[PDB]
Amino acid sequence: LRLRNYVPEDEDLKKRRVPQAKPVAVEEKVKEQLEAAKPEPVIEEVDLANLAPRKPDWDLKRDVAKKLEKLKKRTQRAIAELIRERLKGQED
Amino acid sequence: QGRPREIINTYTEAVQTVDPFKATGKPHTLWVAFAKFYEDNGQLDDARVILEKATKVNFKQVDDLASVWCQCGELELRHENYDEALRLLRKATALPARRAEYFDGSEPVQNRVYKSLKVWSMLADLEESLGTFQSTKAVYDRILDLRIATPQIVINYAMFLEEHKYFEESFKAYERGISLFKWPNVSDIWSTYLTKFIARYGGRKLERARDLFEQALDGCPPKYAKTLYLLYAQLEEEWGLARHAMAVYERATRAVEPAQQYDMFNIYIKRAAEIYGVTHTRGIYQKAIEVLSDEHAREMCLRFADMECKLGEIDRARAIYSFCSQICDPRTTGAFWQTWKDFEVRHGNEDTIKEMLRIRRSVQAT
Amino acid sequence: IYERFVLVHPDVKNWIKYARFEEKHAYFAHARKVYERAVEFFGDEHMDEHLYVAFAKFEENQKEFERVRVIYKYALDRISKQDAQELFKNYTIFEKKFGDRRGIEDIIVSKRRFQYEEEVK
Repeated sequence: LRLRNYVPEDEDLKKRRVPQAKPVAVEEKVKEQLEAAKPEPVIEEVDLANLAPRKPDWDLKRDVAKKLEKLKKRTQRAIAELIRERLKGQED
Repeated sequence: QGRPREIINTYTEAVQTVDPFKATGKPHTLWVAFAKFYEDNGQLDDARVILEKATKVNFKQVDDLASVWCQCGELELRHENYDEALRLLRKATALPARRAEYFDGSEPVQNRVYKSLKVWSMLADLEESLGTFQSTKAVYDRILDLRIATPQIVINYAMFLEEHKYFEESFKAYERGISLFKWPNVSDIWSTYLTKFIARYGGRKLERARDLFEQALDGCPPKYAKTLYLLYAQLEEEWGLARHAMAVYERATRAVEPAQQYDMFNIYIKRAAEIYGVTHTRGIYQKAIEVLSDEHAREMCLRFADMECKLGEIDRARAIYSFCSQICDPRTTGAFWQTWKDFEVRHGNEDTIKEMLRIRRSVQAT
Repeated sequence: IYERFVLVHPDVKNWIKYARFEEKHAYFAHARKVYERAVEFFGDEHMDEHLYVAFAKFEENQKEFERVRVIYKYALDRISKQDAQELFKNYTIFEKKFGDRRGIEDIIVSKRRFQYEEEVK
């Protein structure tokens, strides 16, 4: 038998209780950006990736990548079909 | 001790003499020891009769009678008479014909027990161990309708619904418990809810979580809001537009505690600093110099100007230093003038070093 | 006295106060009539979202989810979507309490569709 909500007054019954899922300190992960939160001239060296903007389409390409993965499988199939058909013809 | 008849009599005398309303030491503690003595003697039916008499008592507080009802259940658990334990708690939970308050002292103490957190939580543990899923869930439904539930009990219920793999109901349970409660409490309820959702169903149907994030942000106190802004913008970085993440970061600069806002301005600058950085942070630095206090403004002014130096915008850079010079007392802030001098030596010229000194000496006069 | 008061001061705030008073004491047969008379009286002259949010909560307590959805649709077809956000917010929470995931998303999508259409315009 398994118990999870009450806090039994018998300690012998307390032993039966299921160990409850502890949380994770989300603030600890937040600290990485809080270390990024140091006020600094973030061109700390003349790093052209900061100086020249990226393509904002990389975030768009990231969303298109998932579709491109689906497309890549179909493209690989279609390319293979042409290669199979042509190699068969070129077997002779 | 060692003289059972004397022990039995003095319990009876204690029960007769002690007024619960004047009891120094809570009266149920007598009843527990009274029942325990018979239980130690194996006289379980007499102990039950003691517990029955105990339930008839209208004690000073509901917690006294509630603790008795627990001991009624706990006795049967030790002797594995689990059906009787359920039966007792069914009678304990059993509603008055009125929709009675937990607090109305004119009502009998027995009536008030129906709301009690301890009794319902115990009965819930009984049903989950012994009985069917739907009957167990019906306890939680009553608890929610009666507004008894703590967020921990919701989290227990949520995990229970995940073990029975009806996660849609589990999300409904989180949503109901958010709707009942108020800040700060709601913060941790959101965190557990979002964690569960993002794993299985955040992959599947992303957009509902954005709206759910938006609902979570509503009225949120700044420390918890700060966490939620970063988490939402991360999700925006993981699956949405980067441009929306920047907007959420802009909210973080606005809402949060002012000293932490200065930190949040640096996050807003630094995540920009790759892609947006040269274009966007020039806007953010100007805004920050207007908003923030003199110490943080001077730090912002220098690093904005130094960024323009590395850009080569020497005319704009010296304009920022000129505006900064209004705040930089040439006596104490010598580090500012020297780092400006290091700019005038390396980038500028000897007459531009003098130009800084024309600014320095005239400001020092003022 | 409430009946007399509401006749002297016919304001939406007073009707809600009277209706909630009966509701608290569980005289639901009386409370409903107060809501029914209110939507009759105001409905042909003025339509405040405040009454319908309250009356939805009544039928929610009654568990008449079908009646609740009728109330919200009747309000949504006539009140502009830009004022109906608090209307939508309670409705979307309502569907989050008792509606299926499919039904929840469609009402949310239609709201988002309106929002994105505003972006497009």
